[PDB]
Amino acid sequence: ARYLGPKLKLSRREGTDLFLKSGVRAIDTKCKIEQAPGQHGARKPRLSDYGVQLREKQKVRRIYGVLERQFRNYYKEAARLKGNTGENLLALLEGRLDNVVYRMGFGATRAEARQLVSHKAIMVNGRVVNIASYQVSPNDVVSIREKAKKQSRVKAALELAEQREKPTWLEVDAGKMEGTFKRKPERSDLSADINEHLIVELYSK
Amino acid sequence: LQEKLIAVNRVSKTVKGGRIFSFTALTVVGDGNGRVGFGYGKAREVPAAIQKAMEKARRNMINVALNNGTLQHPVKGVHTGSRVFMQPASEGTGIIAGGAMRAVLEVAGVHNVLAKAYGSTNPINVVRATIDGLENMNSPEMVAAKRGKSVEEIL
Amino acid sequence: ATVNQLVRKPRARKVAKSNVPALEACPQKRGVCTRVYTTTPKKPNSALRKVCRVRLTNGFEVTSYIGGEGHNLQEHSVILIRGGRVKDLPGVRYHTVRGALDCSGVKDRKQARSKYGVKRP
Amino acid sequence: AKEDNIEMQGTVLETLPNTMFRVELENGHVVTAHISGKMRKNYIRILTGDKVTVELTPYDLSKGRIVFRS
Amino acid sequence: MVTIRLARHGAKKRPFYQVVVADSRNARNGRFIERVGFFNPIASEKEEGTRLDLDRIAHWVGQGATISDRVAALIKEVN
Amino acid sequence: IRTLQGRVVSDKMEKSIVVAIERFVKHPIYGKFIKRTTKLHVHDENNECGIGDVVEIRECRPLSKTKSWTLVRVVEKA
Amino acid sequence: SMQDPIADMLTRIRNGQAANKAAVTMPSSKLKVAIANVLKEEGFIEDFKVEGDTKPELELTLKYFQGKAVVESIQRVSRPGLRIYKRKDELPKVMAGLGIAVVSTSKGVMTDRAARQAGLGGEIICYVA
RNA sequence: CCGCAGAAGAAGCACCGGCUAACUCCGUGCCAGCAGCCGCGGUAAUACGGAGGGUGCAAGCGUUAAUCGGAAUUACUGGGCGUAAAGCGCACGCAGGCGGUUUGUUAAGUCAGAUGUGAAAUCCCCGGGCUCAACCUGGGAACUGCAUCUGAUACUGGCAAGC
RNA sequence: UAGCUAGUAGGUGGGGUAACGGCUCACCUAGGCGACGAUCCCUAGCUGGUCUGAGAGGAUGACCAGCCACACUGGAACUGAG
Ligand SMILES: [K+]
Ligand SMILES: [K+]
Ligand SMILES: [K+]
Ligand SMILES: [K+]
Ligand SMILES: [K+]
Ligand SMILES: [K+]
Ligand SMILES: [K+]
Ligand SMILES: [K+]
Ligand SMILES: [K+]
Ligand SMILES: [Mg+2]
Ligand SMILES: [Mg+2]
Ligand SMILES: [Mg+2]
Ligand SMILES: [Mg+2]
Ligand SMILES: [Mg+2]
Ligand SMILES: [Mg+2]
Ligand SMILES: [Mg+2]
Ligand SMILES: [Mg+2]
Ligand SMILES: [Mg+2]
Ligand SMILES: [Mg+2]
Ligand SMILES: [Mg+2]
Ligand SMILES: [Mg+2]
Ligand SMILES: [Mg+2]
Ligand SMILES: [Mg+2]
Ligand SMILES: [Mg+2]
Repeated sequence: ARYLGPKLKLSRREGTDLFLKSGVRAIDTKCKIEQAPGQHGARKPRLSDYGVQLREKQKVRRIYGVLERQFRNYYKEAARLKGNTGENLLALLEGRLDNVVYRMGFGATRAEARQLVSHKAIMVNGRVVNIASYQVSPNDVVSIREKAKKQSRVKAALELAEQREKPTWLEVDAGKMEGTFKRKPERSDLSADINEHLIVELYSK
Repeated sequence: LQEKLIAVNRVSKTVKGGRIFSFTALTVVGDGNGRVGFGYGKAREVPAAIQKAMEKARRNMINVALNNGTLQHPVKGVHTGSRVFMQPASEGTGIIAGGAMRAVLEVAGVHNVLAKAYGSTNPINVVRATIDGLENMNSPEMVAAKRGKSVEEIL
Repeated sequence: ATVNQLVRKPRARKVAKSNVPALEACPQKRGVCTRVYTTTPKKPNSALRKVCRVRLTNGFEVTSYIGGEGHNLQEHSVILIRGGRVKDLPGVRYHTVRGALDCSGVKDRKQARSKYGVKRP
Repeated sequence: AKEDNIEMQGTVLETLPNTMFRVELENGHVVTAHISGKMRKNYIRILTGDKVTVELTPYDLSKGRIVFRS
Repeated sequence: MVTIRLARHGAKKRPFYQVVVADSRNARNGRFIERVGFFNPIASEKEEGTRLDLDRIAHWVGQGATISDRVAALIKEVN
Repeated sequence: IRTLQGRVVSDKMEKSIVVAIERFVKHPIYGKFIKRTTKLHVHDENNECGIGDVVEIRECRPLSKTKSWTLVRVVEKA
Repeated sequence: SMQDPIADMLTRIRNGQAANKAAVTMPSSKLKVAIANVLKEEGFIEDFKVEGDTKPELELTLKYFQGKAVVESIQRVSRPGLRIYKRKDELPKVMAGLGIAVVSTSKGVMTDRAARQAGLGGEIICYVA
């Protein structure tokens, strides 16, 4: 119900930084990012069209930290919602509270953000929410609880998020330790490395 | 140009000694903006067969009138036993096509399409039927031209 | 067919039978082994494949494959059969479920244990 | 790791279609034996009267594999 | 006779009542003549917990329909 | 008010006629417009209708086992 | 025997276009002339004329554009063995509205576009593209 | 809801020859066995059995059964019949299906509008409520239908007169 | 499964029912149904819906709701607004 195994193995299999470590240290310094995991990982075999589709799907899942059943449901919703399914899918994932908590810079990773949420340290509009998959809406104020404002990991996580590219669709306050989910992110606001149409095709099988 | 290998088939001719094996290679190429061509190469080795196919594909490229990364109207293509159907789709549909048709439509620069392949799904004949489909497609402007009307009167 | 011919006699759908009739649309059936023996497979393959003739509760006498290395079944063993053709044995349309009723699990199996009825070491 | 066979000598009493044989063994039991793969591949012919080694199984004592012909 | 009463819907421990006109002999959640409102007993602070079509209730009372005790109380609180 | 028009196909019963009402219906599957016939036993008090006549009929109460339609008028004599 | 004069007219146009004929001629009828009028005004034929009195004959002047025939396809839809009628909301768009469907409405034979704007359904005579 | 204590009490199942995401070693030697199909195993087996590694799912995971799909493989949408399965040996002909051309008429088919009905639930849309979700729920849309009334009259049918 | 039907089909009169009616009876007429599939045989509760499907279809009718039927098996009535 969560992936609790080694993180960099996942990054190595996708062949990209999935941001599953804090990013105080470079990913190449902690692992061989170029090399896929295991004995036969130095080999780079030719990947099928299905394999390209799969590995794109698993990349997005592994970033956000979503198991297949819940991800398939996010796809069904995106297909249902009007407009571009691919863009809708990425919007839903970005909506998730664990993600939003991470992007604001309260958790160092999405897993640390997920723990904060799960451990009743986050409030949405003044009310405690401990569900990682909780969809945050525009004009919602995510905040740290007064008990959790002293947590040393939260102080550290803010300093990391200062290094990263700041989300334009959020607006955080570091002293308050609250932020406003201003709007839903556009497709332009998210990274161009994701080929979401491969996921759309994968599920259209 | 974008280039894609569709199929590689090992073929055989019997001689007095035994069997001379050789390799065929169906490829397609396109600009991803209306132009697409297929090529079929034969050689004693696979890499030579591919390169021959690519060179033939580059020189036998048709033109297709696309409407912003999709078709103008529903089209039916036929070749040999292959019968294909394609129709326009809205943005974010993706290429809903099977195997050989997808390769053609990808490199041709059709992002959104709904397709089905009836009858034989032999890659060689499917690719021809697909490209037969796309070439016989008509834009509003050329329909208006032949009918002696404006685009507004037609549409 | 002309429209008028279809009006007079519509398209008859083909009545596709079961490959596993002795189950009678049940996921398993219990039976009693009337014989337990070996049989040689069809042309390309060679082995002495372990099988049993099984009298089911519903009264169908069928042949069932006993998968895995080694088995404890004898005449008058009570077993559970599932569906599953064995390609290289004529008439063998059913597998015996291992680790159910009198049929033991396979000894010293470590992979696909759930297919051969073997507890986790 | 596999279970063990019972080797036993016998005489081929008749040949049957497709490399099948009746073989009366040492103990006097007649088994319907079939040729081994190695003997098939190497084209070792078996005939009525030939003395054969037969690998039997405890799962079935009416069947065997002819592994050697002497 | 014809009665105006609550059919219980909603979920376990979260009842939502449909205010229905029905032949009294029918099961509570069964055949009814007309729905004329709803009562949500666990409604939130700024949610319409009760709505009745008082005109349609009045019509049916006019035709000699009885009102259950709980609906009578709901008609009072609305008024 | 509500009437069917159809053709008399029997007159052999006392005070009773069989009347065929032809309908033209689109076939559900195949889309071809077919001719369908409803036969009704109809009450004919005076025994005026003969075979071939076109008659207007209306629905009434049961008059016999099979009769629940009565003659309005003869539209066309045969 | 001859049982579909309209299918015949369409076949004459189709066959005539395939054989690069300048014109095609056939026995006339009011309905043929009605369809001819739709073809002309939509610009699938150049012109038409009826000649004769007892046995009138309809001539159609076929169009060609850059050598190629303007009538790409021409299909009989409603036919004697299976009549096809459509309500205004289910009038067929041919070639995503680049072609025409010729529709017999109660206000005369017209295109599916004109039948939609009039707000009528009717019998679908033929597709033209 | 609050407090307390301590990572503490909480990970498995299938799979890795191709289809199909994932490969090596050892054992075995057409044996034992695998298998959905194609197939694999007769000494260096990525296909058997074990191991290491990997992939997929995850409080589940596999297997079996069953239905639809893919199957345009009963084809109305949407298939065929010289040689692949498929033109009756040939004709005549009743029922039936289909019907050249013009006018008038009718208004059955057809088309348009309206009215009544098409239970609620369900499905769909926009909202609301349970921390989220499932779930519950407000309103709408939909229920492609049936009947009736009023119109339209090109086409098809009826009727009449013609050619 | 190609023929089926004598209260059978209709009429008249009497009786009967809350009520129309071969519902029943007597008499009269000889009809009535059927290749637009009667009759016979086999299977089956029906529907809203449900599953699948791009759709058209196909399969299905557990739960929930409407309708029907049955209450050990075969008959029968009594009481009652039912
Ligand atoms: K969408
Ligand atoms: K073999
Ligand atoms: K067809
Ligand atoms: K007319
Ligand atoms: K009777
Ligand atoms: K009587
Ligand atoms: K149904
Ligand atoms: K009974
Ligand atoms: K009483
Ligand atoms: Mg779960
Ligand atoms: Mg009756
Ligand atoms: Mg080895
Ligand atoms: Mg089908
Ligand atoms: Mg065929
Ligand atoms: Mg032949
Ligand atoms: Mg033949
Ligand atoms: Mg002949
Ligand atoms: Mg005519
Ligand atoms: Mg009408
Ligand atoms: Mg409803
Ligand atoms: Mg007329
Ligand atoms: Mg039953
Ligand atoms: Mg389909
Ligand atoms: Mg009484």
